[PDB]
Amino acid sequence: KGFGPIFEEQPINTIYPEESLEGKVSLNCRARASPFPVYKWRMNNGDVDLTNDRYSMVGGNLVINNPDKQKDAGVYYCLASNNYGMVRSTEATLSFGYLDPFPPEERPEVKVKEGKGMVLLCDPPYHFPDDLSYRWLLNEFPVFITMDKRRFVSQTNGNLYIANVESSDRGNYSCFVSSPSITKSVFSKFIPLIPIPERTTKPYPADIVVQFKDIYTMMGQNVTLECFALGNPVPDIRWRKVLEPMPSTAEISTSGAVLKIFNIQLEDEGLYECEAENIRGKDKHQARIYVQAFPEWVEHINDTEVDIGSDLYWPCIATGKPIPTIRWLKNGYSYHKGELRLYDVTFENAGMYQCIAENAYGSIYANAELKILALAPTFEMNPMKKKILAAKGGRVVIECKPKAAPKPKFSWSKGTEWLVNSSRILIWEDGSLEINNITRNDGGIYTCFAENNRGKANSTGTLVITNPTRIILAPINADITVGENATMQCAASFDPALDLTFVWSFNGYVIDFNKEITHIHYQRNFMLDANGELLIRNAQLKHAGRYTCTAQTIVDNSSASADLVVRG
Amino acid sequence: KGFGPIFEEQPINTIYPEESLEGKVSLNCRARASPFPVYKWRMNNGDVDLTNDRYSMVGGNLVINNPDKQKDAGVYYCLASNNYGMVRSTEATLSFGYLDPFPPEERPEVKVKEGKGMVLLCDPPYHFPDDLSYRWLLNEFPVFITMDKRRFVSQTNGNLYIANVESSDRGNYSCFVSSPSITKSVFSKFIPLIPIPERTTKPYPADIVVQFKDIYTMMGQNVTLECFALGNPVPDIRWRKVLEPMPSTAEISTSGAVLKIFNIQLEDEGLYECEAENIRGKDKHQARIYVQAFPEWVEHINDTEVDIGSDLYWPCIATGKPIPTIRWLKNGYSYHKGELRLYDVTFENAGMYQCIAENAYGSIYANAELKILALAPTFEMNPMKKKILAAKGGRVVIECKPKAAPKPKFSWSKGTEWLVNSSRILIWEDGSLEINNITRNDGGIYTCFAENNRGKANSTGTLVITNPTRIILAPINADITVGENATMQCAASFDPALDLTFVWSFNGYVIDFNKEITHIHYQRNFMLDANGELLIRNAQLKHAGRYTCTAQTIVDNSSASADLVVRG
Ligand SMILES: *[C@@H]1O[C@H](CO)[C@@H](O[C@@H]2O[C@H](CO)[C@@H](O[C@@H]3O[C@H](CO[C@H]4O[C@H](CO)[C@@H](O)[C@H](O)[C@@H]4O)[C@@H](O)[C@H](O[C@H]4O[C@H](CO)[C@@H](O)[C@H](O)[C@@H]4O)[C@@H]3O)[C@H](O)[C@H]2NC(C)=O)[C@H](O)[C@H]1NC(C)=O
Ligand SMILES: *[C@@H]1O[C@H](CO)[C@@H](O[C@@H]2O[C@H](CO)[C@@H](O[C@@H]3O[C@H](CO[C@H]4O[C@H](CO)[C@@H](O)[C@H](O)[C@@H]4O)[C@@H](O)[C@H](O[C@H]4O[C@H](CO)[C@@H](O)[C@H](O)[C@@H]4O)[C@@H]3O)[C@H](O)[C@H]2NC(C)=O)[C@H](O)[C@H]1NC(C)=O
Ligand SMILES: *[C@@H]1O[C@H](CO)[C@@H](O[C@@H]2O[C@H](CO)[C@@H](O[C@@H]3O[C@H](CO)[C@@H](O)[C@H](O[C@H]4O[C@H](CO)[C@@H](O)[C@H](O)[C@@H]4O)[C@@H]3O)[C@H](O)[C@H]2NC(C)=O)[C@H](O)[C@H]1NC(C)=O
Ligand SMILES: *[C@@H]1O[C@H](CO)[C@@H](O[C@@H]2O[C@H](CO)[C@@H](O[C@@H]3O[C@H](CO)[C@@H](O)[C@H](O[C@H]4O[C@H](CO)[C@@H](O)[C@H](O)[C@@H]4O)[C@@H]3O)[C@H](O)[C@H]2NC(C)=O)[C@H](O)[C@H]1NC(C)=O
Ligand SMILES: *[C@@H]1O[C@H](CO)[C@@H](O[C@@H]2O[C@H](CO)[C@@H](O)[C@H](O)[C@H]2NC(C)=O)[C@H](O)[C@H]1NC(C)=O
Ligand SMILES: *[C@@H]1O[C@H](CO)[C@@H](O[C@@H]2O[C@H](CO)[C@@H](O)[C@H](O)[C@H]2NC(C)=O)[C@H](O)[C@H]1NC(C)=O
Ligand SMILES: *[C@@H]1O[C@H](CO)[C@@H](O[C@@H]2O[C@H](CO)[C@@H](O)[C@H](O)[C@H]2NC(C)=O)[C@H](O)[C@H]1NC(C)=O
Ligand SMILES: *[C@@H]1O[C@H](CO)[C@@H](O)[C@H](O)[C@H]1NC(C)=O
Ligand SMILES: *[C@@H]1O[C@H](CO)[C@@H](O)[C@H](O)[C@H]1NC(C)=O
Ligand SMILES: *[C@@H]1O[C@H](CO)[C@@H](O)[C@H](O)[C@H]1NC(C)=O
Ligand SMILES: *[C@@H]1O[C@H](CO)[C@@H](O)[C@H](O)[C@H]1NC(C)=O
Ligand SMILES: *[C@@H]1O[C@H](CO)[C@@H](O)[C@H](O)[C@H]1NC(C)=O
Repeated sequence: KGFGPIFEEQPINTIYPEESLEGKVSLNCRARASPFPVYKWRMNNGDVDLTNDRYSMVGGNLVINNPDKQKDAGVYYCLASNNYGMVRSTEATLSFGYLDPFPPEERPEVKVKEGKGMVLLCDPPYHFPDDLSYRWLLNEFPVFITMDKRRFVSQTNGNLYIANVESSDRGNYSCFVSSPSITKSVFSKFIPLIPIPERTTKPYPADIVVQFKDIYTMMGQNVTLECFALGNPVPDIRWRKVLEPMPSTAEISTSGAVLKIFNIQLEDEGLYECEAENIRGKDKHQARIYVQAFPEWVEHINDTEVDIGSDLYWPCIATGKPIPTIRWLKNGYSYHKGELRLYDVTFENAGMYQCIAENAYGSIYANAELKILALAPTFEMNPMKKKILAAKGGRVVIECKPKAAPKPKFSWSKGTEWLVNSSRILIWEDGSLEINNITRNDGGIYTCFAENNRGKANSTGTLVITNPTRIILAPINADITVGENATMQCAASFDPALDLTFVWSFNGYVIDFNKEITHIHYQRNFMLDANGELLIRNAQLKHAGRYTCTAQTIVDNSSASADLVVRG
Repeated sequence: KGFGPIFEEQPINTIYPEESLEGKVSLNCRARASPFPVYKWRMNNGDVDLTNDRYSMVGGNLVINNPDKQKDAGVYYCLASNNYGMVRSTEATLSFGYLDPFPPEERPEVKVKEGKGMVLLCDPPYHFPDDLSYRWLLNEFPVFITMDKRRFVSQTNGNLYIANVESSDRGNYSCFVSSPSITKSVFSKFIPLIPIPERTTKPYPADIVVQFKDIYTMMGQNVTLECFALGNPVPDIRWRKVLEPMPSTAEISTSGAVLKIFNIQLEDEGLYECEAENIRGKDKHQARIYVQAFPEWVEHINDTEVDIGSDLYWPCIATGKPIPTIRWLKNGYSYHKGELRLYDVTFENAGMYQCIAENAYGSIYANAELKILALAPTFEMNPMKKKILAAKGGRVVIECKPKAAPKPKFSWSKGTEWLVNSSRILIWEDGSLEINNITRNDGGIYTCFAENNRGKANSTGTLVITNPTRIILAPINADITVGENATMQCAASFDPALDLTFVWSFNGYVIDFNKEITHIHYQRNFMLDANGELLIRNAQLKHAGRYTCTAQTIVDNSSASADLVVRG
């Protein structure tokens, strides 16, 4: 009677700000067990030395003081152990956020002809996390650039694209890069932009300068595609899917340069086309969108308890767009490559088992405990039935299923005589006893013996035999016209000790007699101790058919059928 | 805009205690209507005078002062009238509870031989409500007789039956009758009972003296059956069904002399047998239990509004164990004999209609209002579609459904020319227009005119015709082995204004492309403006079959199929 280690908290991927006020980085790991568990940690698939005046432990959590990329960056995972086995936590990656300021060198001036679009390169500084948000400031820091059809800011390159340049756009433009992971924002030095005036602005055809390449995205994620063009007449951008309908969860946005898809499905895979139009010309661009899916469990493993010597199959099934591979760990070490199947299970197999399902994109863990039971045969839970009722000429099966672990051997003895396999007497291996073509000499006391490696068990039962239930008078077929009265006769013989009932069925279907419609034309008039007749009034065409009377008792049932024809 | 009278509160059967403290009896009747209703009352199928001083009116409720059996007891019902018709309330019976005290005459003494059962007659006084409860007192009023297997108290006759008489039974016995309806209790004069002692008492066989006759009871009601026998050895009573199982909601009780059935079903109909046993002999008694069911609505009528000249069918359906008869009243007077059906409805038919469903046991009312509408044809709610899309050689139907009462006449005009019934052009009577084998000359502006007895209406619409979508290159049948790559080709021609899609189906079922299983072997590949091919990888036996490519657009769809054979 114990409790294996179960993971409550597992470490997650973490990024530590380089300039954080706190000098400590903590990874969380916590587990439950009946004997208090022991926690261990591993770094880059290698053991981590304890003490050293750097690492510290806080109830299973690993704390590092003044971490340096040259020392701590990498993969950590946690191990929870006890007297019943070990369990491994999900691998967690620890990295450090990096973001330097822009170079303080002055930016050169840029002159642009009015009516000609231009591109401004942000050239962001060095950074470790690539989840950067880009904006642009005008003249002063508090000022920001509004998103229009002429002005576009790429979220990948970080550049600023102006389709049409006018005198109103003149001024100093600076880039602004923010990282939310490290919460650090920096702006570049301002670039003066001067538009040379023109009296006869020249039109330019639409040219797509911001394109979106082939993108692999996961199911359920939010995906954004960018497409932008330049030209003297403000170009219009339209999105469409190739010979297919656009996904329902699609937002073109007001600007028309960004396409957002929420909770992408497997159907959305294919080509997407962005078309830019103006008065002078037009352009088209096609891109590939591939859809993938993280591994998701179908039948995850649960704490299981099995008997000794019994073959065991654990169903571990996961589904993903790329067929995921299945792995099996035992106490934190590789054990199986998929479809774990055990034979002649013993105490050695018991422990903690972990099924991993991993594709090329993600991996999911499932933890469980396998316990082994060793028990002597006992009939306390499912004892033998005191009285069993049987009839002559009918096969009878007596169940003797005890609670035993190693699947013990079964024997049957008729009180003072031992039974063996015979023609009409059969002992199948599940423990029950079969008797065919029964006679009154068969009734008596039967004892079921179960012999096991650990102990033996004996159970007693009594079987009594009664006369079979048969039908003396069967119903006679009849033919009548519409609107006449019909009578169906049924009389049965049974054992007085047993209770007999009569059930009428029409064309293979039992009549319920609980609906008002059936009572109109059908009535049951059971009389005497064995007479069970049926009356039909105001017969109709649909009433004609097969009527079967069944005498039913607790041991067997006997049926006799007849036909009723209705003419007009 | 009017509103007919609708009943909120209806009078119920009432019993008034003869010696009540309050001297007024009130019957409640309430209805709502847009013109405030007028209330009338009827007594014993006859009008009741409003000015009698005894009677008074309180907001539609009828109050009676100092009611007397000879004058006021009987059947009352309420009538709610207005400018739109009359409605009748459910008939309510008003009766007066009656219970006089016992006669003060002394009761003679009764001597009984020990070992012989006896019967004590209550002789209850006159009473109007028959829901009497019987008990018995010994010597003093607070003392009561407990019900045992020897002592039984009938709830119908009210007598006390003693199966075995002993010396302890001597004493004075008085009957006690209570009525819950009037909450009145009275006890009779005491009867002295003296048992003559006997030595070596001889046993007597069991004789059933309390029997239960054939009983008709309604579905869902509570049924009680009484059976009791007498004899020197205290007899045991058992209840059973002849050739069927006893109802689940059956309680035999501790005494064994009363059988209780709760929420009786239609199945409980049949014979019930009571068996009394002792040492000397036994006895059996059979009785018939018949089950009935009150009328219950299936599709009761509701306030309905219909147009003029339209045939009307009123569905009024009720179900009961005895087939209920259906009657139709109009404004409180007989109108129809069942299944009311009206043709060429006019203003005269509008009013208040009452469907009654009554069997031999109960009756159910259903009140409703039938309104008739006369309206000029209008296209405000369902105007003509501004733009209609069609294809060459394809049949097209243009819907012109106005809101008009007498089903007006319809005409169609191509702007300046009137259309008539033709070979390819047919104008059916519902108002829509059908065109077959359409050509480019057919496209244009069509006007639907609706001429009615009351006014006319004109609606305008524009129908544009486009080229049909067909398949230039059809898929080619292919035969391959398992594990091979197959390509199915499909190319279509369509009108550039319309948007075209491609749908692939396998063996008459469209492929969803939303399940991970389909993506394993199927890859849909679309290119250009008309190329839509499909790729099958790692073919299996189950993949072989019929593949159909369907080019689908807003106007029509064109399909082409092919076959794929798999070997190996
Ligand atoms: C034939 O006999 C049966 C059985 O006696 C009657 O049916 C019972 O009627 C009583 C009331 O007359 C019901 O009791 C009520 O139960 C309500 C809750 O119903 C649920 O819970 C009960 C008990 O577990 C279930 O049986 C039932 O199916 C439901 O699941 C309570 O809310 C009621 O309380 C209110 O009314 C009582 C009335 O005395 C007040 O005292 C309370 O203060 C409160 O206002 C009430 O207790 C009972 O549930 C019904 N069924 C059964 C099986 O007992 C038939 O009415 C009766 N028919 C005829 C024609 O005689
Ligand atoms: C221009 O051309 C159009 C198209 O042919 C005509 O529209 C037809 O109008 C006639 C009436 O003049 C319609 O005939 C009637 O149709 C009724 C509805 O039929 C449907 O429902 C029945 C129900 O059983 C179906 O069996 C049937 O297949 C339909 O689905 C019928 O109920 C009518 O039956 C009888 O009614 C009277 C009653 O006395 C008899 O006198 C009749 O002779 C008839 O036996 C009747 O058949 C016809 O249905 C309309 N066409 C279509 C396609 O529905 C226009 O009338 C014609 N002229 C003008 C000016 O528009
Ligand atoms: C956008 O970038 C442009 C870059 O060209 C920038 O233009 C410069 O602005 C400064 C600030 O106004 C200018 O410097 C001034 O020039 C005027 C005209 O010559 C002088 O009168 C000013 O003198 C005052 O300030 C001096 C500061 O030392 C004092 O010493 C003096 O006593 C006066 O108080 C001042 O020198 C500069 O000429 C322009 N142009 C260039 C090429 O630098 C612009 O300001 C930026 N911001 C915008 C446009 O919002
Ligand atoms: C007395 O008679 C009974 C009644 O037959 C007998 O019980 C039988 O035992 C045999 C031996 O195991 C059972 O046969 C097996 O049953 C299991 C469960 O269904 C099957 O999985 C087995 O299939 C394998 O074995 C076959 C060869 O037996 C192979 O050909 C097959 O390809 C499989 O590899 C096998 O069929 C049999 O089912 C029972 N009978 C039952 C359950 O009704 C008993 O052994 C006899 N002797 C005694 C009691 O001393
Ligand atoms: C993708 O965006 C949707 C936006 O709806 C996210 O769904 C939730 O939307 C509600 C809107 O009120 C937000 O309050 C929630 O915070 C959103 N998230 C969740 C988990 O509920 C969705 O989560 C986004 N998915 C990703 C992967 O970013
Ligand atoms: C078929 O039997 C039924 C049931 O008896 C007959 O219906 C009624 O039966 C009662 C029996 O007491 C008679 O009093 C009625 O006169 C019978 N008729 C009706 C209409 O209720 C039924 O009549 C019998 N069949 C025929 C063809 O008469
Ligand atoms: C059928 O075509 C598919 C698609 O071209 C082939 O898939 C290849 O799969 C392997 C393993 O994932 C990739 O490395 C290859 O790149 C895929 N092919 C191409 C062209 O990229 C598949 O092998 C083909 N099978 C047969 C029997 O021809
Ligand atoms: C394990 O328990 C979960 C609890 O919801 C259940 O969904 C799952 O089916 C169980 N495992 C198996 C193999 O049934
Ligand atoms: C059956 O087992 C019980 C133990 O529970 C034992 O007392 C009894 O003697 C056994 N019967 C035999 C061996 O016949
Ligand atoms: C019954 O009444 C009689 C008549 O007065 C009396 O003699 C006798 O004692 C009474 N019995 C009991 C038990 O009080
Ligand atoms: C009639 O109205 C009642 C409610 O008043 C509703 O329960 C019933 O379903 C309605 N039946 C029809 C046919 O509209
Ligand atoms: C349609 O009817 C309206 C009034 O009902 C009228 O003003 C209009 O001129 C009519 N149009 C045609 C085309 O008859």
